[PDB]
Amino acid sequence: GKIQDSLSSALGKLQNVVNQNAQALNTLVKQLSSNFGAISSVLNDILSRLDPPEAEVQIDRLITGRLQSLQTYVTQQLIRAAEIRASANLAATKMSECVLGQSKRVDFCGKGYHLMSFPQSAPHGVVFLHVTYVPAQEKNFTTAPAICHDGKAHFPREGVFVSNGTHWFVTQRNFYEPQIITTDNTFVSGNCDVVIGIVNNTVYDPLQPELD
Amino acid sequence: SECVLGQSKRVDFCGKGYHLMSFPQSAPHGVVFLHVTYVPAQEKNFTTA
Amino acid sequence: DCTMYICGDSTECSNLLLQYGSFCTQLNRALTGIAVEQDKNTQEVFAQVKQIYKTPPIKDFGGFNFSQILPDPSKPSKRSPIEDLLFNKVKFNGLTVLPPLLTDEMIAQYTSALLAGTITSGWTFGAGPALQIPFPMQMAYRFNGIGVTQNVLYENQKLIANQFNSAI
Amino acid sequence: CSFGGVSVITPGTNTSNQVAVLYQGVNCTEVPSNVFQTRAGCLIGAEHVNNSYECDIPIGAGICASYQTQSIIAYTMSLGAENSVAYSNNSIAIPTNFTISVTTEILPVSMTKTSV
Ligand SMILES: *[C@@H]1O[C@H](CO)[C@@H](O[C@@H]2O[C@H](CO)[C@@H](O)[C@H](O)[C@H]2NC(C)=O)[C@H](O)[C@H]1NC(C)=O
Ligand SMILES: *[C@@H]1O[C@H](CO)[C@@H](O[C@@H]2O[C@H](CO)[C@@H](O)[C@H](O)[C@H]2NC(C)=O)[C@H](O)[C@H]1NC(C)=O
Ligand SMILES: *[C@@H]1O[C@H](CO)[C@@H](O[C@@H]2O[C@H](CO)[C@@H](O)[C@H](O)[C@H]2NC(C)=O)[C@H](O)[C@H]1NC(C)=O
Ligand SMILES: *[C@@H]1O[C@H](CO)[C@@H](O[C@@H]2O[C@H](CO)[C@@H](O)[C@H](O)[C@H]2NC(C)=O)[C@H](O)[C@H]1NC(C)=O
Ligand SMILES: *[C@@H]1O[C@H](CO)[C@@H](O[C@@H]2O[C@H](CO)[C@@H](O)[C@H](O)[C@H]2NC(C)=O)[C@H](O)[C@H]1NC(C)=O
Ligand SMILES: *[C@@H]1O[C@H](CO)[C@@H](O[C@@H]2O[C@H](CO)[C@@H](O)[C@H](O)[C@H]2NC(C)=O)[C@H](O)[C@H]1NC(C)=O
Ligand SMILES: *[C@@H]1O[C@H](CO)[C@@H](O)[C@H](O)[C@H]1NC(C)=O
Ligand SMILES: *[C@@H]1O[C@H](CO)[C@@H](O)[C@H](O)[C@H]1NC(C)=O
Ligand SMILES: *[C@@H]1O[C@H](CO)[C@@H](O)[C@H](O)[C@H]1NC(C)=O
Ligand SMILES: *[C@@H]1O[C@H](CO)[C@@H](O)[C@H](O)[C@H]1NC(C)=O
Repeated sequence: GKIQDSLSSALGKLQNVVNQNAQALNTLVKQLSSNFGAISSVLNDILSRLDPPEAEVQIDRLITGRLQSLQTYVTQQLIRAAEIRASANLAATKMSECVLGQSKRVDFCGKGYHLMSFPQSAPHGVVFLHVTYVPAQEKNFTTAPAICHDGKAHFPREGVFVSNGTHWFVTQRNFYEPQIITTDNTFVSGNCDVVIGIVNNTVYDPLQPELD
Repeated sequence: SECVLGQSKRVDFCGKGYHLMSFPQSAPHGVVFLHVTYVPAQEKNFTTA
Repeated sequence: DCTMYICGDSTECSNLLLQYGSFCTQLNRALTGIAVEQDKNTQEVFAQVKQIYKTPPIKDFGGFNFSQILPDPSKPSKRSPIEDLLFNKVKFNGLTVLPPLLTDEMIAQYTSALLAGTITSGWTFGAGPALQIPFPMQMAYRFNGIGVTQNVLYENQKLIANQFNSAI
Repeated sequence: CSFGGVSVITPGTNTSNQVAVLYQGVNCTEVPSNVFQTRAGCLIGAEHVNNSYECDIPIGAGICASYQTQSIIAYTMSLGAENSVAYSNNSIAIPTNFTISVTTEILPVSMTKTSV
């Protein structure tokens, strides 16, 4: 609902390519009224006040100037089209990678974590609406890399060990959701004297009580 | 964006090896990227199935 | 300045050149567009950060040593050990050179903030609000991203930090 | 002998009709109130303040201008806020909520086909 307000109330990149092309086409026509060193700018005025041997010299001065101006127009259009081409090549890649997929590239389909994208057509281009996830409202906790228990070192399978001040849990790294540390969400490797930062805490076995 | 503000899985976009992280430095009219990568070493052969 | 390069002072030249139309207005527009694009190039590469982040006064980074690439407080430019090495290795007839909008003090200040964001928050400052994490734990997250199990980092921390330091 | 472009800085005629003038890379003692010397030339008609804001109208070499509220001014642009991460060897921050955000991106694909 806010995209609609912010637009209804920004398309400068599309306006600039229209303006540049019109400014060049006008400069092309406004050159049809320069002498380039001749008696006038009209061929019906050199063909009316000069005999054919003298009007050749004056017509050539116009021909040279007008050819120069047309060829300048055609060079600058090649250079402007090579730039529009790269923009369209980027738009074609964003349509593939943000609209028909989910991208992992950072800051390619918005700012945040890309969820999805929607295309909309514009006069000579395309608008992408990028939907991203942004995390909010953070707290600090204290962490450890591993937990020592029974002389073994335990590491989280897919999370982080955190402490609310007195107790130790596992969360997932992007959203706070604490769990009891068990042998189902941790794994073991080694003894607890080579890691630096290990803390002492109990790792709960689910079978051990339940069975008994 | 992709080598300094994140970790890349694109092959050879941030150096040779498995991209760990990258650091930027400013140069005159340019930029220098120091790419830190992980390179495996000292392999042994085994039988497999 | 098209007129001052061509004619140049003389006045018999200016009235004759006035006969060519807008050839000189086009050239000045072309050169001005180029000069405006050079500042946008630099804004797009370097001003990729919301805040100007600072490193804490300690340097307890798990045995990793970033001193050759952090800024040097004893300098007017505040560049770092590797940025000082890089900067020591690289009026007329209407011609003029404009200065860039950003000083390179400003550019060095953008780069040091990008560096302190990475060393202190990993990749969280690039997609929301920076969230601190200990370096040795961020390095272990990154070992997971290349498919190595994360005790391989914690059991080899000193060796890995020495190899980083020698490569730097 | 000195020579250089002249630029006019305006807040827009829909805001005011005051104006400031930049004489590009000219020493400000040979121009012909507020005369202010810049690495980019001599600026006339804007006052130099000591604050630092986000850049509005770019002058150059780190200097921008703006018509706050009530006259043009000069200064050094602002890179951005200042965030201080409370980094420690055993502290972590974890988010408890999220926002869904949606932004736009505009791209040109074509231009007009002309023939002569
Ligand atoms: C995380 O804890 C740190 C440590 O206190 C907090 O950072 C300090 O916050 C106070 C008040 O905002 C400032 O005066 C200090 O300068 C901060 N830094 C220190 C003490 O190094 C921070 O606010 C906490 N973060 C959250 C999300 O609660
Ligand atoms: C850390 O979280 C634990 C939750 O497991 C808190 O301990 C429990 O708190 C509730 C309500 O205060 C009590 O009913 C329980 O008896 C407590 N113990 C257990 C094992 O559940 C603990 O207070 C929290 N600590 C801090 C500093 O917030
Ligand atoms: C974590 O637990 C282990 C084992 O319970 C502790 O190791 C004991 O530490 C005491 C005090 O230093 C010694 O007297 C014992 O000989 C140790 N026993 C063993 C088997 O090592 C260890 O100190 C605890 N860590 C902390 C920080 O309290
Ligand atoms: C793994 O075994 C293979 C052989 O099966 C080794 O390749 C042999 O390597 C030696 C020494 O370089 C060569 O002289 C032989 O010609 C190779 N064998 C063949 C069939 O070409 C390989 O080097 C071994 N790698 C490791 C790590 O042990
Ligand atoms: C980070 O590395 C630098 C080396 O680039 C260390 O600085 C050098 O330390 C050695 C002895 O360890 C001295 O002989 C050199 O004179 C130092 N060079 C300087 C100060 O420019 C630096 O000590 C390391 N950081 C830490 C915390 O150990
Ligand atoms: C997470 O954030 C949302 C806001 O984005 C919170 O929901 C808002 O709650 C306030 C107060 O209850 C209401 O006035 C708003 O109407 C709610 N927003 C929406 C969009 O419904 C939500 O409570 C937060 N959750 C937690 C656990 O803090
Ligand atoms: C963290 O630093 C403190 C100093 O305040 C030190 O006592 C402790 O041993 C360090 N722990 C780790 C895991 O680096
Ligand atoms: C331009 O003028 C209109 C009406 O005079 C006004 O609504 C609008 O706010 C003005 N724009 C600016 C940027 O002041
Ligand atoms: C302008 O000339 C004066 C007089 O020599 C000099 O003091 C001043 O430094 C000059 N301007 C600049 C920017 O150097
Ligand atoms: C700006 O601050 C400096 C501090 O060195 C001071 O000397 C100067 O007078 C200040 N400028 C104004 C306009 O107050």
